[PDB]
Amino acid sequence: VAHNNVLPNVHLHKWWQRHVRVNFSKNIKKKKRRLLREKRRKANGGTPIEKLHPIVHCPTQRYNFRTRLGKGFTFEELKGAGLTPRAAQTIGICYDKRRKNRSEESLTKNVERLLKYKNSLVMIPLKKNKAKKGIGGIPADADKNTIKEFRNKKPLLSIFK
Amino acid sequence: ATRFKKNRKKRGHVSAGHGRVGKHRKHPGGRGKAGGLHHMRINFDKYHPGYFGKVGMRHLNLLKNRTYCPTIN
Amino acid sequence: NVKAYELRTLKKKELLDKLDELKKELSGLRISKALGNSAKNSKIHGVRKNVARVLTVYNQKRKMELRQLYKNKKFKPYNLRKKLTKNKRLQLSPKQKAAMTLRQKKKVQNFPQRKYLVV
Amino acid sequence: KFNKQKSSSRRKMRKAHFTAPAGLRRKIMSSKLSKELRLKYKTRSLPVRKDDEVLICRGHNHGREGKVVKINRKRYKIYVERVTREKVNGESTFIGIHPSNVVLTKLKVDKNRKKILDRKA
Amino acid sequence: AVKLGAGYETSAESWGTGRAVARIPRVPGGGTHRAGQGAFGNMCRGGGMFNPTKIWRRWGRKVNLKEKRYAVCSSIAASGVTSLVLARGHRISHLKEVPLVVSNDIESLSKTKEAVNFLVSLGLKDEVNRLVKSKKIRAGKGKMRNRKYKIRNG
RNA sequence: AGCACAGUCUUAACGAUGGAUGUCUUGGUUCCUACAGCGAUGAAGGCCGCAGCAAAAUGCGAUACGCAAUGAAAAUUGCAGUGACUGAAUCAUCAGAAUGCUGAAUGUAAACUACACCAAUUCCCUGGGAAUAGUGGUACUCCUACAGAAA
RNA sequence: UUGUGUUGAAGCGAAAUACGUGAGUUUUCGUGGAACAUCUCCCUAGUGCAGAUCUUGGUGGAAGUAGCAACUAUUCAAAUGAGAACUUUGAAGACUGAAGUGGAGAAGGGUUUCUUGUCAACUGUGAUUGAACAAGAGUUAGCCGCUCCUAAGGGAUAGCU
RNA sequence: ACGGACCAAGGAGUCUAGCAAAUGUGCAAGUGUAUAUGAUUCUUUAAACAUUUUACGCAUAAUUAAUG
RNA sequence: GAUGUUAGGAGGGCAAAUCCGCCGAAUUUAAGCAUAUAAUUAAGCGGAAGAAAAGAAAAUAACUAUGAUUCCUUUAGUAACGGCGAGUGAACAAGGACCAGCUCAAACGGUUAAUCCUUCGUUUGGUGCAAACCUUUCGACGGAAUUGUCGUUGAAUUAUUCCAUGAAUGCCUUUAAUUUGAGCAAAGUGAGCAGGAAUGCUUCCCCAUAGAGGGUGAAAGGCCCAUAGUUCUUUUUAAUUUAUUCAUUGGAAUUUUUCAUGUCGAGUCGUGUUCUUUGAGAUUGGAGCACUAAUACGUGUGAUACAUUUCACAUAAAGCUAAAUAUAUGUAGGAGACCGAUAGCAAACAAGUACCGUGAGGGAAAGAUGAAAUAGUACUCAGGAAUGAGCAAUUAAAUAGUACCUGAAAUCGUUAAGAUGGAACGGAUUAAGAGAGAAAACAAGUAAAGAGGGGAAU
Repeated sequence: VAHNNVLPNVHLHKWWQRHVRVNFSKNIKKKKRRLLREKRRKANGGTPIEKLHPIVHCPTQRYNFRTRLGKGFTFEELKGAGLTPRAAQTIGICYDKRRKNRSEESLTKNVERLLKYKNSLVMIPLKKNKAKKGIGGIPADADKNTIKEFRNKKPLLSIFK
Repeated sequence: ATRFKKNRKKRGHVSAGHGRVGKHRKHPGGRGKAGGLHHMRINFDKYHPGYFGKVGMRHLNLLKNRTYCPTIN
Repeated sequence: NVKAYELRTLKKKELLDKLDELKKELSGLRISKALGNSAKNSKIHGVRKNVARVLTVYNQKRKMELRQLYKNKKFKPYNLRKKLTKNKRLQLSPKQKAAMTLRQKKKVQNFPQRKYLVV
Repeated sequence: KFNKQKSSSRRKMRKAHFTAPAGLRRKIMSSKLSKELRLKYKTRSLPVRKDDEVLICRGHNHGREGKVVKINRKRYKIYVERVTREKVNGESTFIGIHPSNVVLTKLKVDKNRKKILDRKA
Repeated sequence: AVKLGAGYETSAESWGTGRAVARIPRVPGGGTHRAGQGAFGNMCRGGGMFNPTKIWRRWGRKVNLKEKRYAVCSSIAASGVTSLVLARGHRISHLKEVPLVVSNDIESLSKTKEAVNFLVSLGLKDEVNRLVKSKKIRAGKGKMRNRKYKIRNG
């Protein structure tokens, strides 16, 4: 070494040319993922591909004040919303068995989120004009007229955010 | 950018600006931080005083999130 | 020169003896070629192709009747049965792959993924 | 131009042109139709056949007419009955003429040509 | 980039101390012209270039968003002044004003003939002529790299 | 019709030798995209053959530079020859048929076209009528089932 | 951006009352036969050679030089042929001297074998010759061998690692 | 003293990472929109454009082995 | 257990770029070198897929807490390791892509293996020309299995509410997307110049949702293929059409009221020691050996070895699982500020070819006539022939003649001029010769006649 430079620290003492990789296809992959998600949301025919996730609090004192999307509503939250986990996972609601509600604030906030999602739901009959009032907390099946008039209206994707 | 390089202006100068006597050899002083405390000691002591040795006690796993604390006056 | 469709209707006798006489005349042509004579050498190609056509029709007829004989019986010879890729042959059938137990079957019939909309 | 599945590469498509099989060559060797029978068959171009009356409008023989006598797809050439020339040794051979340099003036129609003009209709 | 091991796919041997030949590596064996010839090295025929080009060259650049927006705004402003357009090379001596704007019904015209007619009627007949007559095959070996023509910008 | 000394060196013009330069490029290289196992139903690889005249490469397998079928569809030609007035000449496709000896190679062997054992075998007609020394099978390990022997 | 090209581009050879201090630039004539610049400004790099016992290719003086030296030795006449010291025939003088340039085989070679042509190259001189080139042809087994047996030994099975 | 018989063509401080200095540029106690998303952009376009009112880096505060 | 050419089956080998196990260096750096580094790399052995592997916590955290795995941005060249030298070096949180959960074991079911397989048959219908394929449940037989298949996820009891059932009658439309293969597809072969030949130059017309490329005797939007666009055809896949009666056969979710706090993976975990591995440090994982557990109040983690103990988290020693991810391989497409025949792959070509080595292996050189050889040199003369020459001949051209585009230098020949006493060349200055040369190196203007070109003026 010479002059007044930082002492060198470069970790290039192994065969690194075999490990170099450069992403020429970053935006190409962007396009491919966009196309795939567009194709599946066309395939499922109206129902959004997004699933409802709970609002949870980030751990550690660094991110104490911040909330984000957790994975899965708890059993207590699903019960407060009035539905079983097995039924909830069939209508785009994520459920996890690991989280627990240590605070009434989190419990009620996620329950009210679930209730808002349930009220926003409109259910398509399983058997083509054989509407039934549903089980496991699934809302009653919408009928032909409301389904027709709601199918041509923009979906509320802000609830998932 | 390659036409602005300094080597271009030494195109016909034999030694390429690296000296006719000392020449440009391959690591004539060692590799990396080789000579600290032995023959690069003057450089190390003149520009990086407290480099050698260790001070203080170990913190085995840190978890910086515990002590993260931005300040405002 | 002979075409395949005309002799597709022949019996196996009239096919085999036609092949035999075609082979005999091809042998005569080859003998003439071996001798100094070369005038008729250009007919060898046509005779060979006619032999190939007759053999093709005869073999296709034999294969068809063998398949008719082994119709069903669920134990055809290996050459008669499917000649898929070996990995494809050893793969589990779609029915076996989609087979599900009673418990999960009744679970999925009772709680199927269902279509819905959002306001 | 807009179809990205089709290459515009010079080397790629001149390789295609110079190694095209005879089936593609028969279409590559098409020629313009004259005004009158262009009106008659309401089409613009047609691959040349062995017995078509043609008028060459390009090259040293740019005024001659004649019934074509042979089509050589290997050399991408056609030959018309009276456009012969003498060789050094002294016998006559037909002058190779590219189909793009001629215009059809009379076609020989057959059972298989009638169907392609019908498909064009 | 060149092939990764180009020029270095031979047997390395430089037996050249006392052979009265240069100490460059030589390919081994016999019975062929290649035997005993100078092996890999930028100065040897078929020996691999000095610093082989690599795909991890800095192909792209990250440009500050503020600088990009500044450049776009400045380009619009420059297009707004008559002298600058003339200097760039557009034949605009006959148009009325250089920040020229046209009715929204230009967005609806669909025929190239009427687009050209509108361009001419605006007073850009010279510009169209320059564009159409600039078309010509470029010099150099770029035209065997799918870069045959070179057009002027209108 | 005669005149230049010879050699050596220099210059110019025209040539010889050589294959640089320029211009071409059915090639390479790199990136992106997509699909992705082949094999005892005998793979990859290797030999040996196959064309009228035929060495290589390419293609093919005793139906052997190609059969059948499907689409196009009149040429293919060095000679000879072959083609309709479109299963025919030639392309393309390629699903049917066929695919020599080997090779994991697997009856025993192997610088052998060497040597076994068990079924004789194959074809034609709708029980007969022929022709064939030809054709199949026989490795080792393991699984399921079966068989009669054993303590 | 704005230009030159079949009324001849690039390149190349010789040059110029040419310009520059200079690297160079620009022109003329000849050749060439299809591309070529951009100095308006900028971007980019595998960007500038006298050397590296440099790499590849080509070519010199040495030089019509060294040399074409083992194996005792050739001669006369004729034939063929465009052409004969070294192809053939006859005559002569000689050699090898059964421990042989004599006959049979093995290893190795693989068509060199035979006949008919034939001479571009090769046959370090010539060559009409030839183991060269070209077209055809030629290898016949119950008894000669392999094949069988076992040897020094090799591979494999059972196990065991 | 070593290399160079001759000629042609090829022939050697480059690329990446990381740091700093210098200078140009933008913004400024902030600066850089990372990965990713959207969008009647999809030859070019693998680039351009954009980012529902505490992501992260560096800077904005230092010092101490350290509880701080 | 054996043995079976008993019936039906499987494994073996090739191929590897990405992927999974094992085994395992040294060059190198430390300016020496031994720990360290190179490197948990190369070489070696084995094993899979279109991805693989990992994966549904004996996990983090310490917070207001998160919630399978993988990958990207970052954490972070940080905590840490290290002759604390050279060097090495993670994890959690945070932001994103993607998003998916499950089943064995154990429990419970004996007024009844409620299971599974083989073989032989029966029909319920459908697309195929055919070949063949998808559905079909009534069995019978022979076995396997209580040394344990299957059902339930504690078991009953109410209430609602859902899901699977059969028969008969009718209904199979319409659109948008996506994806194969096919067609159709504008406008000059107008003058004139020159040329062997326009696609060139002038000039007169046009088409363009087509001015991408290629071919065509020279540079073509209008000559040809194709291109823009568009129409049919193939795959599936959304929304949209229609369902109506009659019946009993089970199953599921939640909610009422009780019984009972069940099960939860053993030479395994763990500990000691040894070796290796790791950033893991009184040991991170792995392995060998020795010892060898507890039973959910248990036992594992909480990054410093202990004892007593709180707290939090998780529930090891069994198993499956798509996506986001990777792809110096093969195949097929598309591109480039890449190379342009000593370059680019070794190979633009008959290239892993010729050729070399006993073998493992090593491994080249070599592209270009011309628009057209359907113009590849006819004829004559001289020669044995090769060749040469021509008054002869193709071509625009043969000094384009097959080694054929161009055709440099080295080296050599011919002709001319010059120099020439043991180097040659050279610098500087002139002189003599010999080639070239008029753009400053004289004559603007004026008058006449001859050939032309323009501009203004009605």
